[PDB]
Amino acid sequence: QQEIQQRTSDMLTAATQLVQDWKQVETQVYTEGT
Amino acid sequence: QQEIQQRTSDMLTAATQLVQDWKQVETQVYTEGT
Amino acid sequence: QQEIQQRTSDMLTAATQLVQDWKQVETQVYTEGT
Amino acid sequence: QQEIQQRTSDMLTAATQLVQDWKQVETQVYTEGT
Amino acid sequence: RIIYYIQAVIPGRAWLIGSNGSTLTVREGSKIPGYGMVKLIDSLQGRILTSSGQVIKFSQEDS
Amino acid sequence: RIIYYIQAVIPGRAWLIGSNGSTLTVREGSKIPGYGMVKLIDSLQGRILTSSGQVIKFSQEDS
Amino acid sequence: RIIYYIQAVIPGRAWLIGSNGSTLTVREGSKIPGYGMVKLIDSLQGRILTSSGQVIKFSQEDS
Amino acid sequence: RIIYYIQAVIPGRAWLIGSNGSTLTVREGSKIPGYGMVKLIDSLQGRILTSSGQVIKFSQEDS
Amino acid sequence: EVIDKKAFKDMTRNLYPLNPEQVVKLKQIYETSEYAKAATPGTPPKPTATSQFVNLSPGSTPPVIRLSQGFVSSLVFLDSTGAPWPIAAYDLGDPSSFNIQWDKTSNTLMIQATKLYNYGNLAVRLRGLNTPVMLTLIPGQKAVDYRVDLRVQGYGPNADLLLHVLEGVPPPGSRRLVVSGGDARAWLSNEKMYVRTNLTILSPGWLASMTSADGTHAYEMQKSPVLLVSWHGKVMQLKVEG
Amino acid sequence: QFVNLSPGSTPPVIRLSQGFVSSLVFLDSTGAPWPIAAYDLGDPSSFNIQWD
Repeated sequence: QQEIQQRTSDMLTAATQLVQDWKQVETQVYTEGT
Repeated sequence: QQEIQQRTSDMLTAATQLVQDWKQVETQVYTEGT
Repeated sequence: QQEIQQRTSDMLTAATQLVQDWKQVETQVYTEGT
Repeated sequence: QQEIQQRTSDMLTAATQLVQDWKQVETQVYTEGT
Repeated sequence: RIIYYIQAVIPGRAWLIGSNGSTLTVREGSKIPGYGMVKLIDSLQGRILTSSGQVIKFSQEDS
Repeated sequence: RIIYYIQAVIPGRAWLIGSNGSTLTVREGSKIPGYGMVKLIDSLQGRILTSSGQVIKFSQEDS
Repeated sequence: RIIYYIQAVIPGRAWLIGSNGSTLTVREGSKIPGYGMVKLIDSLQGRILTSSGQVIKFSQEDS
Repeated sequence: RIIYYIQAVIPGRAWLIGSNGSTLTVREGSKIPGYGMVKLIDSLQGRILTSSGQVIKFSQEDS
Repeated sequence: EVIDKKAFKDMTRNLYPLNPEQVVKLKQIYETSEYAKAATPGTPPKPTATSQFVNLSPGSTPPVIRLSQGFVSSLVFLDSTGAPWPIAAYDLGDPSSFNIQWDKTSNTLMIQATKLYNYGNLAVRLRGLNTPVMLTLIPGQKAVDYRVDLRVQGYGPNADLLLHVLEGVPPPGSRRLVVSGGDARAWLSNEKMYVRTNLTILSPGWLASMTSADGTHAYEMQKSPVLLVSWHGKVMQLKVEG
Repeated sequence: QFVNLSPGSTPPVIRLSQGFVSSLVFLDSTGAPWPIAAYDLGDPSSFNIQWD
């Protein structure tokens, strides 16, 4: 039961790891030719 | 007992901020054209 | 009993975020062509 | 009877601020148009 | 009879546009032609009450 | 006759527009023509007292 | 008769497009022509309920 | 009859083409002519389960 | 085995200390607080427009202008005949409470107040008008005057009532009448019947009439209790009161 | 809506929303377009304007 806190901290780091991957996204780029 | 004075203090801070926000008023702007 | 404080302080931090999140509003762009 | 001390403090701040509020006076402004 | 509709509603002043389209502003204590006297203004939920008992709302379609 | 309507009023001085439209600037101590003596002037509550006991308020159509 | 379908659905206001191509939007309280009176709007699961027991969902090809 | 072959296998959507070349994209709750409706969608092995009891798959050569 | 589920649930509680229902409720509370902040005590003044003729008599009562804090008011000045009168110069006192916006050649000015209950005075001088014009301004009255038109006693740099009758503005001194059986406007101001409609009058006959571009007719005539109106090729009769 | 400049008339009221564009193009009594000279806005702290 003492391992839960460690078992909680690691996934919390994992959780915040994914959300910054969830939120962040780059916009489009447009190319033009003549 | 102490809750009275604590909430007095925080309410006073909030009210001072609110009245300060009420105090200032900006000016009008002219916009010409040709 | 005392667990309320931490369970209240954390959401307070997020609460400050959310009101700030709704606080800001950008401005429209006067896009023009030729 | 100690209430005079806080009565001294709070009223003093307002009054000292208050007196000059009626004191300062701005001047005219002349606008010429052609 | 001419029916007025709530156009702009804020505490104190309430804007009413009539059936003919005439737009005016009113207070709490005031006389409303065709209805009587404004006996109550409810800025919340947009309900206006007249001393004759009529209830004044917005245009149902235009809302 | 002619009825004076309040147009501008503050403590000290009161500006009243008559039914004819004439503007009259008066104070507490002043004899109102055709009504008597101004008994009391109150900028708020829309109340003006005449020596004859008359109560005078702001113009209705302009509120 | 004319059948309506959901086109733009958010909490509060809902957009309905009829079989004739007429597109509009309504709220919870509004008399829907042809169907009756809207009694419940759910942005989830794409359900719109009418007082006449009529249920509108998105089109099978348009959802 | 007409035989359909799946094209894009993803959760949610599924693109497919028929023997005649007819092309479509279907969701979990969707209607497929001649096969009833898609009762269950599996991203594994590219299988689509229809209410007709059929398991639409990718063509052996067209894979 | 349920160790993983317990860890996941406590981690979720740490990550999101607020339920979506709590989020919605607190957002609503914030919106209501914003409404309370924006709420204004008393009642807002009535937006009004006014027109008045300034008397330049030595004993004349100086004109007074109603104002309100943080609002824009327009002041336009024409001559007695109503011709526009461009302004030459102006002078302001107590500049902090009142900000003046003024184009170089316009006869109209825009002014906004800054304080609540501090009255002031203003001075104006026109292009040809030698005598300066002085006015007083009082803020925060029961009504807010957005537009104020002022007539000057003298002739302006340039130089009608029936036109304004056609437009819809009544001449001063008008008293209402009663017209029955027809949709026409009838007014009496100086014992002259001013009748506005879109149809044509046949039997009484007018001495002066005006027309608009949109197709509105306004005749001025003497008092006649009965009228004959022709429209759509047919002529009918109606009657009035007084 | 038709605007009348008589002293007893009422100013035109325009409904707005935060973050939403409100449009106003000036047309005469006949409805034909009519160019604008200039304008003046009180308290731009609550409103944003774009004009040519």
